[PDB]
Amino acid sequence: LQSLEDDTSINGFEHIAAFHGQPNWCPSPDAEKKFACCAHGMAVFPHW
Amino acid sequence: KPITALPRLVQEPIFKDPKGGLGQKNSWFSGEINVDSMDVHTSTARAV
Repeated sequence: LQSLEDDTSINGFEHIAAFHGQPNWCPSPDAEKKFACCAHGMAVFPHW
Repeated sequence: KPITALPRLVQEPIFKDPKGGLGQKNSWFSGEINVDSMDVHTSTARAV
Protein backbone atom coordinates (compact mmCIF):
# COMPACT_ATOMS: atom_id res chain seq x y z
CA LEU A 1 0.00 0.00 0.00
CA GLN A 2 2.80 2.43 0.85
CA SER A 3 4.39 1.98 -2.57
CA LEU A 4 1.07 2.18 -4.41
CA GLU A 5 -0.03 5.38 -2.67
CA ASP A 6 3.39 6.99 -3.08
CA ASP A 7 3.03 6.25 -6.79
CA THR A 8 1.30 9.11 -8.60
CA SER A 9 1.07 8.13 -12.28
CA ILE A 10 -1.59 6.05 -14.06
CA ASN A 11 -0.43 3.08 -11.98
CA GLY A 12 -0.76 5.09 -8.78
CA PHE A 13 -3.28 4.35 -6.07
CA GLU A 14 -4.55 7.93 -6.35
CA HIS A 15 -5.88 7.43 -9.88
CA ILE A 16 -7.70 4.18 -9.15
CA ALA A 17 -9.15 5.72 -5.99
CA ALA A 18 -10.30 8.80 -7.92
CA PHE A 19 -12.13 6.57 -10.41
CA HIS A 20 -14.98 6.76 -7.89
CA GLY A 21 -15.49 10.52 -7.90
CA GLN A 22 -13.58 13.51 -9.32
CA PRO A 23 -12.25 14.18 -11.89
CA ASN A 24 -15.20 12.95 -13.94
CA TRP A 25 -15.11 10.99 -17.20
CA CYS A 26 -18.74 10.00 -16.81
CA PRO A 27 -20.90 9.17 -18.60
CA SER A 28 -18.87 9.73 -21.71
CA PRO A 29 -15.22 10.87 -21.64
CA ASP A 30 -16.34 13.97 -23.56
CA ALA A 31 -19.53 15.68 -22.42
CA GLU A 32 -20.62 19.20 -21.55
CA LYS A 33 -21.82 17.80 -18.20
CA LYS A 34 -19.92 15.25 -16.13
CA PHE A 35 -20.94 13.07 -13.19
CA ALA A 36 -19.44 10.07 -11.37
CA CYS A 37 -19.91 6.48 -12.55
CA CYS A 38 -20.67 5.27 -9.00
CA ALA A 39 -23.83 3.56 -10.18
CA HIS A 40 -26.12 3.91 -7.16
CA GLY A 41 -29.56 2.34 -7.23
CA MET A 42 -29.00 0.91 -10.69
CA ALA A 43 -29.13 -2.78 -11.56
CA VAL A 44 -25.39 -2.87 -12.30
CA PHE A 45 -24.13 -1.62 -8.92
CA PRO A 46 -22.80 -5.00 -7.69
CA HIS A 47 -21.10 -5.55 -11.05
CA TRP A 48 -19.43 -2.15 -10.92
CA LYS B 1 24.48 -11.98 -30.01
CA PRO B 2 25.71 -9.61 -32.76
CA ILE B 3 25.48 -6.28 -30.99
CA THR B 4 24.89 -2.87 -32.53
CA ALA B 5 24.50 -0.37 -29.67
CA LEU B 6 24.16 -0.10 -25.91
CA PRO B 7 21.05 -1.51 -24.20
CA ARG B 8 18.17 0.93 -23.89
CA LEU B 9 18.38 0.92 -20.08
CA VAL B 10 21.70 2.80 -20.18
CA GLN B 11 20.86 5.23 -22.99
CA GLU B 12 18.90 8.19 -21.61
CA PRO B 13 20.90 10.50 -19.30
CA ILE B 14 17.86 11.92 -17.46
CA PHE B 15 14.92 9.53 -17.30
CA LYS B 16 11.51 10.99 -18.05
CA ASP B 17 8.59 10.65 -15.69
CA PRO B 18 6.21 8.07 -17.22
CA LYS B 19 3.20 10.33 -16.66
CA GLY B 20 5.06 13.49 -17.63
CA GLY B 21 6.72 16.30 -15.72
CA LEU B 22 9.95 16.75 -13.81
CA GLY B 23 12.74 14.51 -15.07
CA GLN B 24 14.92 12.34 -12.88
CA LYS B 25 18.56 11.31 -12.93
CA ASN B 26 19.46 8.08 -14.72
CA SER B 27 21.98 6.14 -12.66
CA TRP B 28 22.14 3.53 -15.42
CA PHE B 29 23.43 6.30 -17.67
CA SER B 30 26.14 7.27 -15.19
CA GLY B 31 27.03 7.68 -11.54
CA GLU B 32 29.13 10.18 -9.60
CA ILE B 33 32.21 9.77 -7.41
CA ASN B 34 32.16 12.12 -4.41
CA VAL B 35 35.25 11.21 -2.38
CA ASP B 36 36.72 14.07 -0.36
CA SER B 37 40.04 12.54 0.70
CA MET B 38 41.01 12.24 -2.97
CA ASP B 39 38.92 15.39 -3.69
CA VAL B 40 37.10 13.86 -6.65
CA HIS B 41 33.46 15.04 -6.67
CA THR B 42 32.58 14.55 -10.32
CA SER B 43 30.42 12.25 -12.42
CA THR B 44 31.74 9.28 -14.39
CA ALA B 45 31.70 8.84 -18.16
CA ARG B 46 30.94 6.40 -20.97
CA ALA B 47 33.60 6.89 -23.65
CA VAL B 48 31.95 4.49 -26.08
